[PDB]
Amino acid sequence: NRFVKKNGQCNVEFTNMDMFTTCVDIRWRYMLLLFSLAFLVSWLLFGLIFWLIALIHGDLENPGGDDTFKPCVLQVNGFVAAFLFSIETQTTIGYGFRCVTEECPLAVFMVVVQSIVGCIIDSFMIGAIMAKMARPKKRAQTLLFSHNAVVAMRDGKLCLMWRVGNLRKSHIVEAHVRAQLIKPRITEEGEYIPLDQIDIDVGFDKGLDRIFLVSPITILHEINEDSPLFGISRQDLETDDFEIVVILEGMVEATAMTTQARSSYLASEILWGHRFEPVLFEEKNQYKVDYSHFHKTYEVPSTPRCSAKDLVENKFLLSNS
Amino acid sequence: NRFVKKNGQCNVEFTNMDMFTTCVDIRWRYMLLLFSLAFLVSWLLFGLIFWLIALIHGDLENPGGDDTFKPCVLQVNGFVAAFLFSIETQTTIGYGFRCVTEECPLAVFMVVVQSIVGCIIDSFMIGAIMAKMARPKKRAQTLLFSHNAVVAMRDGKLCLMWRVGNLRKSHIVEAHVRAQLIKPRITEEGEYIPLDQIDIDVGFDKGLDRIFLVSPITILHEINEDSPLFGISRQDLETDDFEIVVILEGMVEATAMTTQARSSYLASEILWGHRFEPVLFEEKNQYKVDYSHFHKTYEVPSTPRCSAKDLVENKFLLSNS
Amino acid sequence: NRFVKKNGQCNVEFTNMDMFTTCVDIRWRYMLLLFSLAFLVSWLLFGLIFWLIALIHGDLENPGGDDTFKPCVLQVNGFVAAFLFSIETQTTIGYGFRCVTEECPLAVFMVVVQSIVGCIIDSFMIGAIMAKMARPKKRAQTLLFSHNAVVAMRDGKLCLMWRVGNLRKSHIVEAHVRAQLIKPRITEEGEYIPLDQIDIDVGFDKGLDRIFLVSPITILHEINEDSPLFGISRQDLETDDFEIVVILEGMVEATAMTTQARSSYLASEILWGHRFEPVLFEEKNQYKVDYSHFHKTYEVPSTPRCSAKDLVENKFLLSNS
Amino acid sequence: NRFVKKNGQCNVEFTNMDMFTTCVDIRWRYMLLLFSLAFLVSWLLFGLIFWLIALIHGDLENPGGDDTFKPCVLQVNGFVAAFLFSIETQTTIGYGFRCVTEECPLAVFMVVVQSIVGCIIDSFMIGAIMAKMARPKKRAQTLLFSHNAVVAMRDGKLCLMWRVGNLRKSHIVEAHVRAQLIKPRITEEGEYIPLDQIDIDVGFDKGLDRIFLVSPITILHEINEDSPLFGISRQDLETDDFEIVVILEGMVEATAMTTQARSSYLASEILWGHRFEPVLFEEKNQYKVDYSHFHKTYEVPSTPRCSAKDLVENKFLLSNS
Ligand SMILES: [K+]
Ligand SMILES: [K+]
Ligand SMILES: [K+]
Ligand SMILES: [K+]
Ligand SMILES: [K+]
Repeated sequence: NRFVKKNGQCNVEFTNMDMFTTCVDIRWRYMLLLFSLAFLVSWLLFGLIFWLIALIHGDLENPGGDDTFKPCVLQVNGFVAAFLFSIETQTTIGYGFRCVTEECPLAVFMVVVQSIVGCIIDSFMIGAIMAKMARPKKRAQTLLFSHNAVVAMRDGKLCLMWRVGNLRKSHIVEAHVRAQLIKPRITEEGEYIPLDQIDIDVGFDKGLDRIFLVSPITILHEINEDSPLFGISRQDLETDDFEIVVILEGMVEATAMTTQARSSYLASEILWGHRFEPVLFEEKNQYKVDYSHFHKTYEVPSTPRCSAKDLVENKFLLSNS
Repeated sequence: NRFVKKNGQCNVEFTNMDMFTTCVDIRWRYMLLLFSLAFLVSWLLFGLIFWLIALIHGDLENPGGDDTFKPCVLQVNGFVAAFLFSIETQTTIGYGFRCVTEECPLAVFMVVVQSIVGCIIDSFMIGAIMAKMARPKKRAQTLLFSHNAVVAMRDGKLCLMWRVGNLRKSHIVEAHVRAQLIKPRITEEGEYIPLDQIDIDVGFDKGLDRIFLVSPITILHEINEDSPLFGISRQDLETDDFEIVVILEGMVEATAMTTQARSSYLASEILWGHRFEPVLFEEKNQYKVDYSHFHKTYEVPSTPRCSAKDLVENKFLLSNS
Repeated sequence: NRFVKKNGQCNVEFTNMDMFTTCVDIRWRYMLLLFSLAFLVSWLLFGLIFWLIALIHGDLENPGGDDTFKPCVLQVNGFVAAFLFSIETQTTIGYGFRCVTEECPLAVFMVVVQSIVGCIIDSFMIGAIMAKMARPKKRAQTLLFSHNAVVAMRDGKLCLMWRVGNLRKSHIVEAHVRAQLIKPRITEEGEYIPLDQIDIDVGFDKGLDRIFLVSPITILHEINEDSPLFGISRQDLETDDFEIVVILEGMVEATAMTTQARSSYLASEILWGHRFEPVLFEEKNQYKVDYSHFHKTYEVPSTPRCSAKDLVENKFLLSNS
Repeated sequence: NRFVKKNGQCNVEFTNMDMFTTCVDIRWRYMLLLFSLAFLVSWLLFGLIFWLIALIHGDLENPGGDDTFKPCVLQVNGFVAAFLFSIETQTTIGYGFRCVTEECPLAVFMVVVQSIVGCIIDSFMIGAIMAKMARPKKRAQTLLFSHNAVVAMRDGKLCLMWRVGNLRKSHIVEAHVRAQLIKPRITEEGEYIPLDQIDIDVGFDKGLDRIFLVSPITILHEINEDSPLFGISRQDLETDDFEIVVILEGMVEATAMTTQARSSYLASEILWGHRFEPVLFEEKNQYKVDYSHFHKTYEVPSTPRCSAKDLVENKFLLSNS
């Protein structure tokens, strides 16, 4: 049956799966004690200003008032009272017991200022709880690489192969693969390149490195005359000091951000003479992906143990002589 | 007249169209009962703390006060009264009947704490109603694929064709197409590739797969020596077990996100010997797109019923012998 | 001197320049009357509920209370009073004159519900004033195309040319150009392609279509054997029914979004035998771009009036015979 | 050991490192005095409306009320009192001393209007402190270019080289390089191209310009027959008027935005006959990058002082004659 329904839907089911720009991530909760501190500080500073005004205006001795004396802010009889009035103005609770009167222009202007400072102070709380909220970093790896690489024979050509799989049902827009052999080398003119990176060809010049990754796929690398692996047999493999790196970039629909899945294979991790265990089976009227066979291989004794470079050289005599 | 005005505007009119990172989409409205619950819980817990303080401080028996006794919070005569005071502090309504006094440092600090917890609690409500708001998933498909593929003859070459159309007036930035024949196959060395994906060439090596999709366009695939369709005649078509997948990626101006429109054609869905009904007509001084002829085809009996592989082989004798 | 300082800075100065997913752009201000209406409605509905409770509980006749009778909400003596209490609870002003008492569990729960509905109602106001704010559509065109195309002779090759310029000092990341001749044509097998789009080659196979657009640049299109313009002389130009479209895609640093600048040239708009007036002059120790010469051309009478197809055919005899 | 752990983690340690759309960036803090002004203005205008109502309704002479006279808003005895009531309604503090009564439908409707205007006014404060917060411009350069370019001999080919390094541990998704020689030139038909940009080949046609930039990398440019540097010897270098520009675009994981790192090299800045000092050393069981040797070169006297064009011409005689 269908692999892709007439509307894009993919017919597969997965199974058996296991300045202050640094403020955005200013911390985990050191930001919450930072804000709760921003409050306390402005609440105290203003509680102090109002207490100073109540001190000098002579209110502390006639907090309620007379027909002759009107306080700046009613009921500010001390600092705990001044502190509370301050809090009540900013939080905008304003219980009302402590209340500004129209007596001191200073107190009025102080209430006007604490209202703006207060509105600004928490318009930022929503801006920080916005950065540190709408922008994490531990995006769970949705892409998966086989544990080992395999060199076997496909369609008469000797290739290095490795698997890639989408752990999610979500797609990867404009996805492509890359590989490269990393080993230290000395140039002709005698020069030391510590860790030289050499491209491993997986299809770039024909666009074949562009993949449509629904169910897991096996990535191929034909080992030919132009390969940094051309002259490597199975024995050479259990001795060499090289490492192959594998990348899979693309646009991940889920995290909706351009991704770069990576992984590696040391010569000691690539299994020669093997093949991957299928993972896609058709359960009739729908396909399934037994994600348990993902890293599973299996011997193929009919696989040449010599290098691709020699495999070809020999072919000539048995065609020539 | 003009197809593209001197300022980009396109001269066409369309007609007849039919951790908690999972919190972002934590639900539909199970989040609203989640918040309305976050409230109720903090309102009750604090109402309890204040009621405990009013219990131990001996206020429940003298809620208003004397010249000798001052409660921690005036008018907390019970738990419903304690509950209300709690609510009033956080919501910041503070009617004022229930009011903190400057007596118990504990009660003062409790009001200071409930104000911060409260401000934090709803700074997050705006952060969640922000994720689940500024990031959906049912983005309406703006791209459209013809219902069937067609194999006919254009400019002396035999090609597989299919249509694509932009359902919106909005453009698709950097848009390109891809196709690929999906069928199971056994390799030379005898190996089972369940669902092998084989690229169908639509112009990648010349950049011709890059499209400027205003009015619908017909995508062509010349069936040549290098095609996975090279040896398929019309009869073979009513028997084969293959499926062709079609992708159209690009940057959609509307959803302003990289898209991947898909679709499929089973051998049984591609109409041999046909051609698409035009959809673009010039109503003089402006072009129109009768989107009703989108999936409409029409027979072309002068179309070869043999495969492209044979069509070419024959050409030699009638040129040779 | 330097065109690009050692740190990226570019040494040029410009002168003489002239479901409800549709809710995001739900309107201009029909959204503000939408919210101010959302308020009024919930304020009235609740004012009604509280007035109903005050009606049935018998408060309307004893709004203040006795030592024997306690209202649900003090001072609700009518509907205007009930309306106000409702408003005061949601806005969270709570002047205090109208105040909930701990008498009716219904009234308490009604205040609890109006507080949550109210907090939700305006957490959305910030979410809508967020969509319709952080996502417009009239992004001012920052890219500019010359008014006319020009066909002249450069380095011995006959080319079609047109200008492109960045109206801003900001750069265009990964910018590339494209052109294509749009004209209706009938295929060999006699088929009508209304508006056929034919790629005009500007350097894709060598990557030369990739541009680093600081000061304006002249885009070239060598008219060769492979051009849809190969057989067009100056006379043919004052008769043909073709139109050339020009695109310039890339990532615009300013609008930080993938862009697609467009434009067009009808045969009647491309000036044969011309050349663009320079726009870049070095005012010593800094470069300037007189953006007034942008669309200015100038005759070059030594320019062949015949087509590129003929220009080449002739070259043979005067090299041959 | 490993350069890339089996899960993507990279085994390297760095050391020794030194309309109103313009409102988004409407300013630094001229926006805060803009808002604090938006407040003051609406607070004053409404304080005026309420004072006008209290004037005409005759309240200023009976602010508290009688059993015969009920004010529109209790306690508005002047403009400072009217001003305060206004502030208290919008901020939603509502101390309660100044309170609306159900007498004047006008005053009620005025409180209803100031509540909506007020809620709108600061829903925007969160929208502006959102633009100017979640979108800066001084993104710290994370990419680094060597101070000088070097022309030396690698693997028998004469190349122009320069270094690039990631100043962060974070990766660069889909990263590629570009270079181009910028010099003024006069065309064959005699035409003045002020500052002509000529591509310097760094591997585009094989995809070798695509880099996986972990530890710093040396970018190569083989100077061959096709190079705009083919005919330049060391002497010519201390005379020429050319400048080479270098770009490194890619997707930077940190700023999560498409980047374009730039830099330049005047003929006088490219050191002939040199080589870069290594920067990658293996401290056993982990690699290190001594970022202090980044711009450090060193003479290689065995380096040809003649141009690549001549170096090749000579090779013929000593192979020929
Ligand atoms: K309040
Ligand atoms: K109050
Ligand atoms: K190519
Ligand atoms: K309030
Ligand atoms: K209040």
